[PDB]
Amino acid sequence: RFLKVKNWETDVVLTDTLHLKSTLETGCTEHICMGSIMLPTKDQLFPLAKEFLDQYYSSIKRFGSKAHMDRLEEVNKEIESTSTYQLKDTELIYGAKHAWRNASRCVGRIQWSKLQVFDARDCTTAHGMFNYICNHVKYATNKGNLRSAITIFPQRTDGKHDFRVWNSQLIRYAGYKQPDGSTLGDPANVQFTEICIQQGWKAPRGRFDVLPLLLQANGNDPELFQIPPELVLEVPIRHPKFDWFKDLGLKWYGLPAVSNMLLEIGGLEFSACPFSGWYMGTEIGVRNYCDNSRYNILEEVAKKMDLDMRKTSSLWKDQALVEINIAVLYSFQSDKVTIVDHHSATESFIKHMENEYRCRGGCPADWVWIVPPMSGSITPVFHQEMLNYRLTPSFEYQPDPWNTHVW
Amino acid sequence: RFLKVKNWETDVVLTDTLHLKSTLETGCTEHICMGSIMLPVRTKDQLFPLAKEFLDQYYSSIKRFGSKAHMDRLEEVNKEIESTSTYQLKDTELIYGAKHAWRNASRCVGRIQWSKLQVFDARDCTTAHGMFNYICNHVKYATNKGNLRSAITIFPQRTDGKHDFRVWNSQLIRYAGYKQPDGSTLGDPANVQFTEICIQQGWKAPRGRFDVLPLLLQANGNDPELFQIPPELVLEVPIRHPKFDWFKDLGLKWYGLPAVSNMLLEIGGLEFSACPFSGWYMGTEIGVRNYCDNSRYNILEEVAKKMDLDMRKTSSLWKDQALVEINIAVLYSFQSDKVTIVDHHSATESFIKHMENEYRCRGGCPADWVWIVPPMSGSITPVFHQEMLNYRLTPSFEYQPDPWNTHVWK
Ligand code: HEM
Ligand code: HEM
Ligand SMILES: Cc1cc(N)nc(C[C@@H]2CNC[C@@H]2NCCNCCc2cccc(F)c2)c1
Ligand SMILES: Cc1cc(N)nc(C[C@@H]2CNC[C@@H]2NCCNCCc2cccc(F)c2)c1
Ligand SMILES: C[C@H](O)[C@H](O)[C@H]1CNc2nc(N)[nH]c(=O)c2N1
Ligand SMILES: C[C@H](O)[C@H](O)[C@H]1CNc2nc(N)[nH]c(=O)c2N1
Ligand SMILES: [Zn+2]
Repeated sequence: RFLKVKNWETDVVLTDTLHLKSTLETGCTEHICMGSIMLPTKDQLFPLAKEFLDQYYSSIKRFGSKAHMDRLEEVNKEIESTSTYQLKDTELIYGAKHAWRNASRCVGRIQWSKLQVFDARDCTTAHGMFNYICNHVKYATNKGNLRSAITIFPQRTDGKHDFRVWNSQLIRYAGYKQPDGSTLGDPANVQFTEICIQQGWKAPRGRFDVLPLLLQANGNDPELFQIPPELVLEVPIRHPKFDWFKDLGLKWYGLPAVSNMLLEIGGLEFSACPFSGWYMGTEIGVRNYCDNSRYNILEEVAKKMDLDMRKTSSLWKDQALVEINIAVLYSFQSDKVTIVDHHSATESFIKHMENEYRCRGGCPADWVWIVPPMSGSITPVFHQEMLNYRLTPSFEYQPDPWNTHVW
Repeated sequence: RFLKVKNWETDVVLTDTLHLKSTLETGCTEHICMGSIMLPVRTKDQLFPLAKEFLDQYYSSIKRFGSKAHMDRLEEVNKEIESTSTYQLKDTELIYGAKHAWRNASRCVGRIQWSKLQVFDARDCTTAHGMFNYICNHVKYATNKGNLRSAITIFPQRTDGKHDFRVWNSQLIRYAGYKQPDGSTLGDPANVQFTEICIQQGWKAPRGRFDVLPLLLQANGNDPELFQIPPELVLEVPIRHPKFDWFKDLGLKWYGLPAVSNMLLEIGGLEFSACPFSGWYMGTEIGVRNYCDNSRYNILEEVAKKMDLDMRKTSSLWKDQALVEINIAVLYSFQSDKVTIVDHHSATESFIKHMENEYRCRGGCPADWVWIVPPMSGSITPVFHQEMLNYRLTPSFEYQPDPWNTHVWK
C-alpha cells in the first residue's frame, strides 16, 4: 500500500505515499494496463467540497481551526440551499495551482506555484470572454518573456449554460482540404476551420492562418472574434548552419495556450479555463512539424539536406529530425522568446519529482507523456519509474463541443 | 467485453477480445498504473488446471480440441501429476509452448518472427559441461556466419526448486566490466558485479574494454561452473561510420548475437529456469542504449567532441546529433559485414503489421508501449501513435532474480 519508484540510471529509490490519496479511476485493472490509451448532485458535491477545503486548510496550516470549521459550515449551508457554492479567491488560486501540480502528463510542473490566476467568474458574455482572453494573451506573452497564466470563467451550473472556448488552443493555424486531395495548413484543424467558415470567417487560405476564437458564454451559440494580430507573437524558423532553411516558409506561434480542458476544484467544474506556459522545443519541432498527420515536413527537409532517402537504415528521418529541432530552438532563442529544450525540461522535472517526493510524498507522472518524442533514453525521465494516479483538483480533457451542442 | 485501441495517425481502430483469456496480474489497479515500473515447487492443486488450460490451447491450435488424442493426453497428464507430482511435455508441446511464450511477450517489437523459432530440446542435459556444449551449438547455429537465425535452448524444468538449471549470465555473450580504484569503469559498467563473481570463480580477466565474459552454468542446483565460449564462435562487428573516417579510432565493436539467458519460460504450469533464446538486434539497442546510456559505455561526449559540435549548451542538441551518427555507424557496420540487424523504422513498421494481423486472426496482441517505442526518434515511428493494451498471457517469459542472490552454495 506504500510503493517504491526506482531510477535505473542513478539507483535512487523513492517511496510513494501520496497515491493513497487518489480517488478517481485510472482505466487500468489487475488484468489490463491501459497506460497508452489517450482517453482511458447535492449529495455528490459536499464530500467533494469537504475533501478540497480540508486540504486547503491543511496547506495554510489551519487544519481543524475555527476558520476551517466555519468555512466547512458556510459551504455546507450554501450547498443545501443553492445546490452549489462559490470558491473564495484564495481557494480559487490554490485550486488552479494544484490542478497543474497534479497534471501527471505535464513535464513543466517545477513551475506549478508560479501561476498567475485571472478570475473571470464575473464574465457574462462572449464579448466579455474575448476581452479576458486578449488580456490573458498579452499578459502571458510579455513581449517574448513568457509568464504562466490561467483565466477562469464561470463554473458549470445545470450544464445547460456552460462557458466554453471552442478552440483547442487560443492560438492555432487553420487547415484546408484542397481539390488537389491534399491539405493546406494544419491538418489537425481542418474540421474546426470549416466550422469557422460556416459561422462567417473569411479565411486568407494560407499555410499559417491564425484561427479566430469561437467563444460560448452561458450555453449560448458561440461567436467569432479575431485576436488582435499584434497580440499574437510568432517566430519565423531559420537554422544557424543551413542558409536554405528559411525558404521552407516555416513559423510557429510563441504562446502555447490550452483552452479545451475542464478544471475541477472542490467538486465545482470550470468548463472554460484557458491556460498557458511556454513550449518545450520538441512539441513544435518533433510533433507539429514531423507527425505524418501534421505539417509532415520530413521529406522536404531531407531533400534540401541531400540525404539518401532510398532506405530507412540511413536514418535520414532521424538526421532531418534533429536539424529541424535545432532550428526551432535557435529561432526562439534569437528572438528572445521563452522556449525550453527537452534535455533541460526533463532534468528540471527530475528535480521537481525529487522535491515532490521529499515534501509531499509523491508525484503522479505519466511516463508515456513525460518522455519526449525524440531522443527518449538520453533524457533522464526515460530511466525514471513513475506512478500514475489521478488527484484533485485536476484538469480533464473534454470532448470537442460541436458534437455536444444544440443551436 | 470488447476493448478498442486507436491509432492516432491513421484513425484505424482495433477491437481486443484476447484480453479475456488473460489470467495473471499486471501490477496496475483502478487507482494506480504501474505501466512504467520495470518489475511490477508448486502444488498438484494448481498444476493440473495450468496443464489443462495449456493442452486445451495446444489441441485447439492443431484443430483437435475434444478429439480422442486430446482427451487421452489430458488423462495421461492428470495421472502423471497425481503419481509423480509433475509432468513431461511432448516435443510438439514444447515447440508450441516456446513459440507462444515469444508470441505473448508484450515488450518484444520483434514478434512478426514468432513462428520461425528453432527449438533445441536440452531436457536430457545433466551437467554444466553438458549445458556448455548445448549453448555452444546454439551460438553456432544462431550465428550462422552472420545470417542470424532465431533459436531457443530449453534445459530441464524445475522440480523442487532445489535442483534448478540456471545460466548465470544475463546474456550468453556480454562484455566484462571492471570498477577501477579511482571510481572509473573499464568495459561495460552493467556487468561489473557478474564480472567480479567470474573472477572470484577463477576466471583470469584480460582487463580490457571488450572482453567476452565466460559462461557461468548451474546444472541440477549444483554450484555453477566457468566455461569460455570458443572465440571463433563469437561473431563481432567493429563499428565504423560511412562518412566519418575517425569513427573507427574510437575502438568500438559489438557482438552480433543478442541471446537472453536469465529469463524463466512458463509452459502449462511447468517452469524452465534455463532457456536461453536469441534473435538479432534492432540497431538502437546498441547505438542508443549500450553506447549512450550514462550508466553504460557513455560515448556521447567523446563522439560530439570528435564531431566538434557546440557542447556548451544542451539547446544546440549536440547529444541528439551525435546520437544519430552513432546509430548510423552501427547499422552501417553490421550491413557492411553482412550481419543481420534491423533499424528501428523497419522494425516498428513490421510490428504494426504484425499487431494488426494478430487482432484479425487472434483477437488481440498484448503490447507494452513503454518498451515497444524505440529509445530515439519515438514519434517518427508508427508505434508511438499506436494505442496498445498490455496484459499477461501464458505460455510466457518472466524475469527472474539473479541467482547469486538466491543460490545456496554447496
Ligand atoms: C510553464 C511551462 C510549461 C511547460 C514547458 C509544459 C510542458 C508540457 C508538455 C511538454 C506537455 C505534454 C503535452 C503535449 O505534448 O501536448 C504538457 C501537458 C500538459 N500540461 Fe504542461 N507545460 C507548461 C505549463 C503548464 C501550465 C501553466 C499548466 C496549467 C496551468 C499545464 C498543464 C498541463 C496539462 C493539464 C497537460 C496535459 C494536457 C493534455 O492532456 O492535452 N502546463 N505540458
Ligand atoms: C528476431 C529478432 C528480434 C528482435 C529484433 C527483437 C527485439 C526486441 C527488443 C528491441 C526488445 C526490447 C528489450 C530491450 O530493448 O532490451 C525485446 C524484448 C524481448 N524479446 Fe524480442 N526480439 C527478437 C527476437 C526474440 C526472440 C527469439 C525471443 C524469444 C524466443 C524474444 C523475446 C523477448 C522477450 C521475453 C523480451 C523482454 C525482455 C526483458 O524483459 O528483458 N525476442 N525484443
Ligand atoms: C485526444 C487528446 C487527449 C488529450 N488529453 N489531449 C489532447 C491534445 C494533444 C495531446 N498532445 C498533443 C495535443 N496537444 C497539443 C498541445 N498541448 C500542449 C500542452 C502544453 C504545453 C506547454 C504549455 C502549456 F500550457 C500546455 C488530445
Ligand atoms: C530489471 C529488468 C527487467 C527485465 N524484464 N529485463 C531487464 C533487462 C534489460 C531490459 N532492456 C535492457 C536490458 N536487456 C538488454 C537485453 N535485451 C535483449 C532483448 C532481445 C533483443 C533481440 C533478440 C532477442 F532474443 C532478445 C532488466
Ligand atoms: C498512443 C499514445 O498514447 C499517444 O501517441 C501518446 C504517446 N505519448 C504522448 N506524449 C505527449 N507528450 N503527447 C502526446 O500527444 C502523446 N501521445
Ligand atoms: C523506467 C522505465 O520503465 C525503464 O527505463 C524502461 C523504459 N523502456 C524500455 N524499453 C526497452 N525496450 N528496454 C528498456 O530497458 C526500457 N526501460
Ligand atoms: Zn496501467
